[PDB]
Amino acid sequence: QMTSSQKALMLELKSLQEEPVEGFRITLVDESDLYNWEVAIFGPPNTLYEGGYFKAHIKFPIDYPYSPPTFRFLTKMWHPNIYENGDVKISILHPPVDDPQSGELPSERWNPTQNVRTILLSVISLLNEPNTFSPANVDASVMFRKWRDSKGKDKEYAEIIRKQVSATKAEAEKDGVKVPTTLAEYCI
Amino acid sequence: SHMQIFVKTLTGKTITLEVESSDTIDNVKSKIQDKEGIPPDQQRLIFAGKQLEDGRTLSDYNIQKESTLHLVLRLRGG
Ligand SMILES: COCC(=O)N[C@@H](Cc1ccc(-c2cc(Cl)cc(Cl)c2)cc1)[C@H](O)[C@@H](O)C(=O)O
Repeated sequence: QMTSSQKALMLELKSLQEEPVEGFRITLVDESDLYNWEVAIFGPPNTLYEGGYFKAHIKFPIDYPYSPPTFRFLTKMWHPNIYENGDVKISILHPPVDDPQSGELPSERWNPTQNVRTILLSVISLLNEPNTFSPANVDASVMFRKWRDSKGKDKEYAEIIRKQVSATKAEAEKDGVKVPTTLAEYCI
Repeated sequence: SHMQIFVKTLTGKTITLEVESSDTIDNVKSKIQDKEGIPPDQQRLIFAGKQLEDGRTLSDYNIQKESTLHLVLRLRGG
């Protein structure tokens, strides 16, 4: 009675709830709807995001995993690699282009062997490593570059990170979540 | 200072590496190239949410015996 995409989603959900990616907690937005997942994301210790509690939604198409999901932060994140609408800018969330001149590898575009665990690890990489040559958010990219070039003396970018981390405290308290602040707590 | 660490790949395999706590990330990436063929500048190693920087050491990140790292490839195209 479950469709092929429902069966695929059930398998991935079970895997990510029983063997989670550290710092990521996965649940269904609606109990009966396998196609919309809530992702709660802790800022890692020993980063400027430490103490943050961020939320994204993953929305899956009717034909998953033959087509990619979307991955969108609900409250927006000011970051060179995140679009202002909340979408993360990752090549794997789009189908292959079937152009031998493009030089793209299969691992860089969506295919039915890709999965949510790979998306989450890609999101960690994207958060760690701004691409200022091809930014999703130009104004955040320009600000990040000024912050990096000034060795933090132009504090604006870090001030925005601090403000966006602080804004998550109310949501954490509502969910009764204690954000980890040490390596031991994050890796539990 | 010798220890074993585990490197999880996107294909679902675990690489067990023999390392020293004083080894640089560069040294670890060289070992991964020898085992998997992936050029070091394309490798990204993740530990507790952080991508590890080439010139630092495992001990700089408090990576201890039997730690698990995640290997991904650098994201292309932005
Ligand atoms: C931008 O500069 C501030 C900053 O904290 N940069 C970190 C990168 C970084 C690491 C993790 C995330 C990250 C990871 C996850 Cl899984 C979630 C979130 Cl919200 C952020 C973002 C950046 C660096 O590792 C920094 O600690 C450092 O030690 O050099």
